[PDB]
Amino acid sequence: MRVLLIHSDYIEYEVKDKALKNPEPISEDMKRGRMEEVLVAFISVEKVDEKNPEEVSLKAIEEISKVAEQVKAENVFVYPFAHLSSELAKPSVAMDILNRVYQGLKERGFNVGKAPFGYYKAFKISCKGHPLAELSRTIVPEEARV
Amino acid sequence: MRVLLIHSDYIEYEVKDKALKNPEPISEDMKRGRMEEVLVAFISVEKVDEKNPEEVSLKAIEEISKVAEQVKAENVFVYPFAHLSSELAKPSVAMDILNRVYQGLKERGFNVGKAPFGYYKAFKISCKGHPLAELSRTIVPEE
Ligand SMILES: NCC(=O)N[C@H]1[C@@H](O)[C@H](n2cnc3c(N)ncnc32)O[C@@H]1CO
Ligand SMILES: NCC(=O)N[C@H]1[C@@H](O)[C@H](n2cnc3c(N)ncnc32)O[C@@H]1CO
Repeated sequence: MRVLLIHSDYIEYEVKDKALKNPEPISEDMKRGRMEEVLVAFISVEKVDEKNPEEVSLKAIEEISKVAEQVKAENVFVYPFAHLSSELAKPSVAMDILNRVYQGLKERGFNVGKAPFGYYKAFKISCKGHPLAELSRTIVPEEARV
Repeated sequence: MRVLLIHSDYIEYEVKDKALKNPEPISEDMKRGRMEEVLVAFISVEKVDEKNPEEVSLKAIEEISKVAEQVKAENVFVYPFAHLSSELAKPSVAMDILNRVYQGLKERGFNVGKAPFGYYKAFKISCKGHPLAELSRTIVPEE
């Protein structure tokens, strides 16, 4: 898994075309979204991750929760972004993992938004440009699931 | 070299704190920028790249031009972004490659802009949400 964390003034998106044969079904309310004061997590689920979806999910939750706490962000936004890596996991695995991360972060008490998986989106972001405003992590499973 | 290409309505930046001991010397004018209708090229120069700075520059220039032509962008903005990779080049090498990338795209007739190197920067970008508007590439020498 590759994660790119952008501490932002806002994040907005507009659902445009479908980018997969199997996109996440979406409601009308999900076509557009916007969130202010927000740790935006751009995430590519990698092929390596398919080995243990739960381990990398847990690890992504912990890691992102920590950057949010040291930048004082109460809002986090999970943003599917296949473009952060070259050895990409299969959509279905990626969709699963992005949800566990998302739900994982909600369970921690944060205010979490998400953009729909499987679509091209217009997006706006405004990076704060602090030392801690731009961070990346590579998170891989250390051992296969049971 | 990792390259992330974002066809945007605009790109806008503001230099904040220095992120290296020796950041690229810049003018006051260079402290803020903006460019519109722009292919934005976020680039991380990687350690592997040090083996052939000219070869990697060349295929980066060619690759970025190709997308710029597909996307119909006349404006290209070169945006140094270390966080596209964890396996980075040394700053001196990173700047050499970025300079070549800049001048190579300037050579070809694009309206080319850059952000200052060695700094933390606040930035704004609006991605057009088109199929071709987000593209990434790994570009690595083969001596
Ligand atoms: N809006 C820019 C975009 O990235 N669109 C992506 C993601 O929404 C999603 N996607 C597919 N595979 C993956 C993956 N392995 N990891 C993360 N997302 C994925 O499917 C789209 C087409 O690849
Ligand atoms: N956006 C904010 C930022 O990334 N700031 C980075 C880059 O401008 C630059 N930098 C250093 N090394 C590299 C490299 N190998 N490739 C690209 N840029 C580099 O130095 C800053 C601190 O690492």
